[PDB]
Amino acid sequence: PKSMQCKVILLDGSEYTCDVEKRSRGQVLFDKVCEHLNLLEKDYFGLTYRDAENQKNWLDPAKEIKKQVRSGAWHFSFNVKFYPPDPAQLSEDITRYYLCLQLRDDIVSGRLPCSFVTLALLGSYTVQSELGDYDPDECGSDYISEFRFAPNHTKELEDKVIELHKSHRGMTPAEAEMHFLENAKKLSMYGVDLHHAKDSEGVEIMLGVCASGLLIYRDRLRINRFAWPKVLKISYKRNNFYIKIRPGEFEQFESTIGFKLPNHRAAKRLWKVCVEHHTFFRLL
Ligand SMILES: C(#Cc1ccccc1)CN1CCCCC1
Repeated sequence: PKSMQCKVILLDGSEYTCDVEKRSRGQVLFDKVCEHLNLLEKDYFGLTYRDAENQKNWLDPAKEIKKQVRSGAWHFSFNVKFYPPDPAQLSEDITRYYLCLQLRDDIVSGRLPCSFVTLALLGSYTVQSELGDYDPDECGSDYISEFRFAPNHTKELEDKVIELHKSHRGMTPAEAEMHFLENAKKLSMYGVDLHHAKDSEGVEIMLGVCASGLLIYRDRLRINRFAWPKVLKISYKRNNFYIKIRPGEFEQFESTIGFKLPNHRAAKRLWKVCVEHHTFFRLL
């Protein structure tokens, strides 16, 4: 039996290495990573790889790894796939812990925009979880944390983290992680997967996919939101992605909103993440 070496970037930035038989389905590797992580609530998570076009793709657990990575390296990342709208309802603290690590990266990367005060509050809960109670000894007026808190660090933000960290004395890691998630879950881009597209008139928009439904970001004004109940069906053809929307009750016919994606692959990728998120919605 011939086995391929797999390298997986974990949410703490460490690398897990294992082998799978070369015709292995994605689930085989995913099970090995989750066992390494002591993770039972596996449904929220997945592995990504980078394609020949360098786009992040989800590794489909039901398909051969080799028919997805194709010409590319067997290099993957471990990631949150379905962000729980209410993380307090997860059964295990360790689930919440990996969700916090993912969200920290969402924040530092700028995928999850955040006010100054929310960056400092989230950062203060991370410090409480990682270092425990505030200690003046490892913190003068000139202190800068090793922790990455934001896409752009300022001394003002470092000071605000320390100020809020002082208020969390006696908080356990599980408690701090739960506070982190109660704040993060409210942010308007929490759990939103963004895709570049053009509307039917050729104007550049972003489509967001999340637990609640689909968002069309025309700009900061003119955000269109379709709760999953309103979304009839979703399809792709060539470079095109089509959303059918239920009529208002007493209306005869659904509406169709069409979008142009960069290429056929970007259209199929959006379709798949939409179908996967809708099935998530129906199981809540
Ligand atoms: C959204 C949405 C949405 C809301 C209504 C219809 C379609 C999409 C994103 N938001 C993140 C914070 C928690 C609530 C869900």
